[PDB]
Amino acid sequence: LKPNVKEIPGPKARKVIEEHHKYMATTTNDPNEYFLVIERAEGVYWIDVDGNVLLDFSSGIGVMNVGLRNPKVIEAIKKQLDLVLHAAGTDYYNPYQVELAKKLVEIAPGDIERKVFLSNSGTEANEAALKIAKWSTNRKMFIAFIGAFHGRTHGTMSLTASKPVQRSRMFPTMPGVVHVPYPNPYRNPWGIDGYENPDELINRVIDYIEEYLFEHYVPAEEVAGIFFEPIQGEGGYVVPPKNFFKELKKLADKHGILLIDDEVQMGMGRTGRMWAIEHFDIVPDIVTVAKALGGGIPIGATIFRADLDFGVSGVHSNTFGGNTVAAAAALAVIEELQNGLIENAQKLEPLFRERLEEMKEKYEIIGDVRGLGLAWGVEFVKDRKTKEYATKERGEIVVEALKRGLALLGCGKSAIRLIPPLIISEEEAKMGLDIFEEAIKVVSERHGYKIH
Amino acid sequence: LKPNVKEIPGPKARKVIEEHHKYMATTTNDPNEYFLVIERAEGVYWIDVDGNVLLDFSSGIGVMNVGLRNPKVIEAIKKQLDLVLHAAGTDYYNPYQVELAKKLVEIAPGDIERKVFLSNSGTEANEAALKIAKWSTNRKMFIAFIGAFHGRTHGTMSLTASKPVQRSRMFPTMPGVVHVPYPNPYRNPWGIDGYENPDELINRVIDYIEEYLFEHYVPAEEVAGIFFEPIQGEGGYVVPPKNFFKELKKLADKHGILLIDDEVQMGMGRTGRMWAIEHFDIVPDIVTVAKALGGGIPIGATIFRADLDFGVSGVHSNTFGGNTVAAAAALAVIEELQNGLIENAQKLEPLFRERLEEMKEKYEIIGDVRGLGLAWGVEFVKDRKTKEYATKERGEIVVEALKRGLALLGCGKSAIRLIPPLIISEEEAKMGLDIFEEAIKVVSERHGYKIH
Amino acid sequence: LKPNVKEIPGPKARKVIEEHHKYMATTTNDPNEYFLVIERAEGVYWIDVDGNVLLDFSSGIGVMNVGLRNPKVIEAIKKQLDLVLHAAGTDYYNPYQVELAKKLVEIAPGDIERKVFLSNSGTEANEAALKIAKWSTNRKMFIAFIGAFHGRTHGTMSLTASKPVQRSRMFPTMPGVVHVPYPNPYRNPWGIDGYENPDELINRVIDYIEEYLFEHYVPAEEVAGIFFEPIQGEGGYVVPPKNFFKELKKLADKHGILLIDDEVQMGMGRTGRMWAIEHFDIVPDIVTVAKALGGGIPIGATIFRADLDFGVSGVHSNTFGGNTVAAAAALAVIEELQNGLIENAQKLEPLFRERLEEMKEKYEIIGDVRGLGLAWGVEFVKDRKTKEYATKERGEIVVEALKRGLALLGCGKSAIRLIPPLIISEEEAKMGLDIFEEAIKVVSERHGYKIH
Amino acid sequence: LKPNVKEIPGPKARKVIEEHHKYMATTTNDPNEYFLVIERAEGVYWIDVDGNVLLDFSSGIGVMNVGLRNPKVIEAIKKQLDLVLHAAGTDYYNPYQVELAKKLVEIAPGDIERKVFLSNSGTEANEAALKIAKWSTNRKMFIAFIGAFHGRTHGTMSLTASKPVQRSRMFPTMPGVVHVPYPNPYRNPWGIDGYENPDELINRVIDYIEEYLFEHYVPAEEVAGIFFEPIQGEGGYVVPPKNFFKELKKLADKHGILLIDDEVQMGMGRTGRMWAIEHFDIVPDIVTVAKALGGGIPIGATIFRADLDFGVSGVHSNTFGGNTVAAAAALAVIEELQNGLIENAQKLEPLFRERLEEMKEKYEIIGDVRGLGLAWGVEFVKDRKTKEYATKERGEIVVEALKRGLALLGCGKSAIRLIPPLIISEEEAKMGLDIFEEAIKVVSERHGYKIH
Repeated sequence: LKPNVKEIPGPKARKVIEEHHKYMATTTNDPNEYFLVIERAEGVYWIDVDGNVLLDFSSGIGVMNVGLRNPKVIEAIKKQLDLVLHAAGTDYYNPYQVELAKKLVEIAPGDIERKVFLSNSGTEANEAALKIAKWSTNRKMFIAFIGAFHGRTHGTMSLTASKPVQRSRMFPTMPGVVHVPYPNPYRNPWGIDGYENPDELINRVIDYIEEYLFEHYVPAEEVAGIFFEPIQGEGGYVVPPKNFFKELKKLADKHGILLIDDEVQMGMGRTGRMWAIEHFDIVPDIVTVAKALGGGIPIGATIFRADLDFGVSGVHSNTFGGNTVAAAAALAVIEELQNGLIENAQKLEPLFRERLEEMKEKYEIIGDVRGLGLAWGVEFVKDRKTKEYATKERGEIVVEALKRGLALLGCGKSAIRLIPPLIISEEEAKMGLDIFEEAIKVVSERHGYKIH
Repeated sequence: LKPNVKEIPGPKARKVIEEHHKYMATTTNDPNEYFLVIERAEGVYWIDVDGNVLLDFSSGIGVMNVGLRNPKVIEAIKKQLDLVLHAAGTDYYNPYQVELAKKLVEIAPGDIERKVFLSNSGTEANEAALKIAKWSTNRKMFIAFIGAFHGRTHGTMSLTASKPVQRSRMFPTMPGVVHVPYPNPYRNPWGIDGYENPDELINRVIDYIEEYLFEHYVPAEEVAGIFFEPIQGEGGYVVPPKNFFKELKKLADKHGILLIDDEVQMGMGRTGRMWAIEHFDIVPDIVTVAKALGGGIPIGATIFRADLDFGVSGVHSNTFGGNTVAAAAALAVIEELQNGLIENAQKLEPLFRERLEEMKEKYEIIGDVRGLGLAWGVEFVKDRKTKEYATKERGEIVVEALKRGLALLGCGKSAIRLIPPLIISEEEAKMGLDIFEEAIKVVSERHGYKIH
Repeated sequence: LKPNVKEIPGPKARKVIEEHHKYMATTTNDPNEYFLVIERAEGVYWIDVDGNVLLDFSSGIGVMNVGLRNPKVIEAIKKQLDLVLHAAGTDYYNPYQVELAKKLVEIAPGDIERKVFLSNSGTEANEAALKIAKWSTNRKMFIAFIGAFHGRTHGTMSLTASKPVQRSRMFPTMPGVVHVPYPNPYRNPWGIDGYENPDELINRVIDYIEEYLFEHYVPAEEVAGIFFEPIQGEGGYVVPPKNFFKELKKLADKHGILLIDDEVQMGMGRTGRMWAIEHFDIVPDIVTVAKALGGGIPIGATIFRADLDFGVSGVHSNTFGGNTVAAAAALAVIEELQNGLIENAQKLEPLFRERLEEMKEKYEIIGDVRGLGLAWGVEFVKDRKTKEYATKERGEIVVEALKRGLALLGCGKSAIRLIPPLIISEEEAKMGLDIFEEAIKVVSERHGYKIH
Repeated sequence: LKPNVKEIPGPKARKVIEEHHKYMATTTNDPNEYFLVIERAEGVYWIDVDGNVLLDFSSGIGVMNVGLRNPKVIEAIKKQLDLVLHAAGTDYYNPYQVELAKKLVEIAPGDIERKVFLSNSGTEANEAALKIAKWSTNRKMFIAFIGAFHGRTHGTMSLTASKPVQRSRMFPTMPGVVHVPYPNPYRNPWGIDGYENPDELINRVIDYIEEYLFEHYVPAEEVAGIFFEPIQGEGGYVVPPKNFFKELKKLADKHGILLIDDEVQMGMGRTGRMWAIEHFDIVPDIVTVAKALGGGIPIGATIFRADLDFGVSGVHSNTFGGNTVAAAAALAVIEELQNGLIENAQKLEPLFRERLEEMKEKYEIIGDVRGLGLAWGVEFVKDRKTKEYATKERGEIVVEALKRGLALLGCGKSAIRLIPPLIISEEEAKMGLDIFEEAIKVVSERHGYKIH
């Protein structure tokens, strides 16, 4: 298999797209930007319904970290299908969900005692985090960051702050969430270069919380938790300053506020550590994961300090949680991660950094490149001084990449994420970065952007 | 396989219960009443880790309608694993999710224009229903029923009204839900026998909404939707009067309010119709489904009147929704239902009615029996005039059933649900009803309850 | 002065109504039913701008309990104007507000430790009650009664449940209020005659809270307070069963819930006791008062169990609270009440009961009469079996009373309140009851209602 | 009369303070900082219960703009007491409330058609503004500013953002308020000198709303209104840049958002214009006033664009609104304001500016002086570079002033407000500024602050 695209979308793809629009809700599908109609997957390739072959740099939005169709994950699922599928893990018991809980407790950040709540999704894992934090603290308010994405349910919509259309006509959602700026080193209310001056940006965000919220309208003692992504995903793959979370933990500990680390997109080895927060040297009270954990089977998990447990039965539960097929898949994923795929993320990190910095020196349309392991963001701007979003150009680059056999996703208002499966070879990665660069070159030339 | 239980919980069972308590969150697991530790499943039998064989009357909380390990569902899953598992359903397209959407549109109650939103669970499907209703009506309030169960997320916790421990320290959840009594023919605020006098009970519930809420404190024009279960599940397998939903639809239509039918537990053929609402002769605006739809794989669906669609992209979505493994499982489940299992539930209905009415005549501890198809509730009371809940005895009946090779689940404060897989044979059904009867007889003898 | 009305509204009255519509907000003013345009007041008489003289049975919505222009109140005001008007009650100190606080502590129902918070209105006094209850219990939910009226601010609009137009487009107000039926002996969801069967109605209301709310969706331990009117005012002058509050206090005490008695309309001697709650033999934790307390000057008070006090400075306050003019007026009002006016309301009670029961025997249009002291409600129905509201006829009776020199106010959907100043003589009371009776007779004749 | 203080608090004052603490709620009284116990008032002097005579620079928190005991206001009240006090302005009509509404409409900012809602307080006037804005726009969200004070009721507590103790244990209040930084030229998150660089500060605040709220988590189309003080009162007498409100109005008009101008503290001539907003050249949709309007009698008013009126009766009302005694007082206040007191504010403005800038040059403890007309703020800091709040020193200066016969109030964390009655003479004003300067000198010398 190699990148190989003729007409896209081809005739079979256009039929599926039309039927999708007829039968399915209007969501985030884009027939104009994301006309990829997947029939099968093999290693790091999609094969579309018209037989187009595309190298994958999206991992299906950071889910297929272990490969699009990993054989160790498939064999574990098949073995589990021969035994049992659903055992009602929240009314009855089974050993499968317990084996996964023990492993998640073992791989959690830091050396503190943990327990686990299993669910079906990242939004469920984050709703469970809200409940655990309210029950255990008996406090009801939360702080979250502008640009954050935590899910689309009534509790998590209040945490989420990436695009206002996510909230359209939904007010009221769960009351009690206040938002402050993320320490985004490229874009922040202070105009601070957070790469050159990380401490000044860290200090402005901490001071915003302490001086602007705590000293005026948010009683610090009534805040149950601070929700954060360790790198903002949907908000643009924004990597905050290395010392930010240590300072945030000082502020949280002073007031008895929990730290809730959303790893739904950046966990399961994406950043060359099991948990992205491992790069920032703090131990969060709660960690949420989903997506990649199940290697293609829906699963969520909420990993928490053991003393935060619900003190009485019946406060929280679900039906499908501890699904035995998801559990089997997840144990296989974690084994693949610990035995080679995380090391692969570490090995390819310098290739991404080197190639994306080379691209930033050459192509004026690139405002910023940022990343860790195999999580990279490239943000496009109309002018490097104004940092005006190049939204149209960003969309055109995604389309020019797809026409050349590379599947990319947008993030934020004018960025692209590069998140190839962790099984990707050095050669496959170079092939993708080459296609990406050709897409940037074409859209630059079209619009008269400087090429140096 | 036949029912065959020695020591339960056995040594291997005791060790998994101990480990589950150590690593997992406190949810609804009961070491004293639900010590069933499942290792595998065959036909309608659970095989525990100690080799105990139990006839299943639980369907794993109404998920395993097509059987505990259905070969056609498993074949569809293994075939889909050879193609692709996750294809980012909401960013990219795939024909598997569209084929499920087309089938769900077709099988929806009534014959009106429908679209479908796919998710990962019942609570997600109900959260999607709230969002669709708010967006489409531009109204924010909802009416739900006392005794309701709709899920445990911030939106659905406001709808749910079954046990207050479900809400412990969770306030505030989503604002704008008002609750009114369900037309529970055995227990209601008017003391109406709603079996003998269904119309009186219907009129009291409708009059409570119209006179008590609309004429005083709930502006009818600001209500987006009335959420209901066509039979209350977690609240006790409570079957409302046949004409109730026709009267509720007349009220809703007068004020432009949506009817939202939660079929998460009672749908997918459980009542001898594809949808339980079919017994009530109305066409709901929104239908929510999960559990049995995925035949053991996590899936949810929200089927809605097509003109309610979200006008704009990005108001709702998810990562896992449209999961191709869950879509293949669901198409296989629906084919199994339509090719004999729904007819089997209709055929077995009169056996359940006859045997449970015989048990009510004989065992004074039985206050009420009720059901449709293969959904039955038996409620236990200390006295038939006071209807004081026999909660202790209810748990003992479940325990004795287990000791005799029958897996049962409690519902409400003192009821048991009988929900065997729809593939159960007449002989397997008679065997489980005989075991149920022995468990009632044993606990009646033990406590001095009359046996007539 | 005697009742003496020619053309009403006269020319000067019509011009003020026109100007009011031009410059003022649309509130509850009625040009067709309440065309009384007051220029001055003397004793128990209103003198309109056209020189029409009307006997007052309105007390200006229960504010003018001590008379429309009480000389002792006016002398206290003029004396205070020679000293100081406003002294910033909550930043600086002044002896006038403290002397009122000491008197309110003394006259509070029962003999427990009390403190007082002073404000400017009923709605402010009830908002203060919510804050005191939330702070002191650290609980956030409240129970209120259908038909309640507690004010029109964001906190009190959640408590109020009288007319839905009070809440039109206001959602969301303060979250956490749940409503249950009032023990209205004439109209309740059980169809109980609560005059003949008070205990049955009490038990249905208590059982609705305990079984329907506490056992299903309202955690009893999270409820700060139950708000009630001892007689519902705006909701129809509805007098509950004598033993109701004793039963409500037993329920509240079992769960550590505060009882909050709203005396804004029924206090300051209106029922022939200083507080209406005195007829029910309980001691509320919080009592709210306004209206008659200031004898025509804006004032509110929240009298509370002293250990509920705010622990820290700055949780609540206001600018105008403790206003020295309002404090002088209030001390004068209380002295007038204690020196004969409360005794006068007790003396006139049997005259009102006798004459209204005679009117009920004679005029079929009267569905119900009810009252205590000088607080009476008369509810008009189209038919005594259906109890359909006679809303049109109710308004016509008010209009005909006005044409004959009696000022009346509607309450609820089809009732009239009789609330004459407490200084009214037996002869003035007989005169107003005779006019009321003629207005009922005229509107009965006009519409063909039976007269027995 | 002249400043004349012996012992303060003296023996009569200490008795009142002790009784206040025994009988009254814990609010914002300070026996340590504000031991002023007022017995009477004469011109611009308080006379305390021990006969101490103090020049007033507090106007009783900006209420006594027309003098502590104005004879024209007292004569109008007395004349009204001879006619009627309360006429139930929201059920019946009277000419007195209508005369005040017409005048308020005439003196409103700009030349647009207005209507008026009368209430009893500033918090009531602002709750009415919330209701008018929700009803008329059918939108439910609001923006307010950090440092803002709009009142302590459930709706206005959500708008208020000055001290967190104001909200302690009150969550949830009315949902839907988001807060952004005020363009405070001395203290802001950007470190901008808003005196030297006003446009840069204006632009940061506008960009915070547009880029940080509108482009991320607040749908601009769902915002009913932006609440602002034209000068923040309780937050420190912060005067924003002259062009800020013009830019805010551009943003509001683009999105159909109302501008709500809270003049409760800065209106009724305080700033040398009837309305403080008149200095900033915009016409707000709604203006709220209270305090000073009634010259010592409780009153509130909400003045709004006439097309925002409630389209149906019964949405909003009160009992005491249109109180005839308050209305008489208010017309007298406005006549005094238009015929000499506003001109006096204009005449004394340069004296305050000159004396306070002289004090800032001499006393290093002064960080900032700011003001308009007879509204002045002086902020004290421990160091002019850190701007660390000198809270203790600020309290000591208030006490040293009181000991020398000047009544001052604190504002913000370390500021003092100078708000003498608008009748103050040039000589009286110089006497006050001299005492203030002596208090600053004493506290400077005590703590070793530089005197230049």
